[PDB]
Amino acid sequence: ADLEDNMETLNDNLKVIEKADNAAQVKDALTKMAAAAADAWSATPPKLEDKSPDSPEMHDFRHGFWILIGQIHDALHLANEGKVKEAQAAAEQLKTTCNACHQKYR
Amino acid sequence: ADLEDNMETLNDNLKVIEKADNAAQVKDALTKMAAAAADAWSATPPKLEDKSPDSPEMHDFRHGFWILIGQIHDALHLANEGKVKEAQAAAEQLKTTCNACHQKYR
Ligand code: HEM
Ligand code: HEM
Repeated sequence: ADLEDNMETLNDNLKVIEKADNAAQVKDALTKMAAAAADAWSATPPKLEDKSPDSPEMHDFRHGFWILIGQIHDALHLANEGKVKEAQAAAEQLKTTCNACHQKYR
Repeated sequence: ADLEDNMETLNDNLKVIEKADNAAQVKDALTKMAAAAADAWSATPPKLEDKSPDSPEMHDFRHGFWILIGQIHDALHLANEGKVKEAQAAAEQLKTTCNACHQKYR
């Protein structure tokens, strides 16, 4: 999928997690988030189209997804273990990663 | 996929990395490893079929995959950044995670 589709998937599923009741709902949403972030990892955003794949900006951009995917994975681990509230807390904190990349590159 | 299929994917792609020449080869192999490890995360192995999903053994088993996925992810980052030799060194070291789980549960 393209960047915008992956980002909508990320956003929709974050909302699902916030209001989820059980571990199955949270696990599913984070699983979809992991796939969407992985798909987006390789993408070149509009604001960086004129930059080289090896530019400081693109290294920074890809590093943001590496951070995000690690956070999603750790949240998913908690969901796997039935730790609903704590996974929801992890999902809340990773918004900082969403925000930080948007700040620079959206 | 079942455990055996995911493990074959894990094994075959590790061999690919070992003898890879460029970053594209390593990135592709690690991407496939990530998917296979994620798919195997929820699996109940033959030796643990009589155990509860909340048993100490299944907690230990799932934790091994959490570790492996994080290691694959970190290697994949290196591969994405064109760091071939260093990604290959990362793939070498995670064999310890493969071996440790097999030691107990294979
Ligand atoms: C789970 C965390 C994140 C959420 C919930 C999120 C959400 C969104 C949303 C709702 C949009 C609006 C565009 C659309 O989807 O139609 C967007 C755009 C964008 N996001 Fe994210 N985002 C997240 C993380 C990230 C990260 C980590 C990066 C970079 C490493 C990133 C880079 C971008 C860029 C460059 C755009 C603008 C795309 C365009 O204008 O075509 N996002 N994001
Ligand atoms: C990159 C690391 C790994 C590699 C290369 C690897 C490789 C393999 C291979 C080749 C097999 C034999 C499959 C077959 O042909 O029947 C196997 C089996 C198995 N592995 Fe792994 N493995 C890895 C990681 C892990 C981890 C981390 C765990 C535990 C958390 C694990 C648990 C098992 C189990 C339970 C079996 C037996 C499956 C069955 O009998 O159905 N493996 N592995």
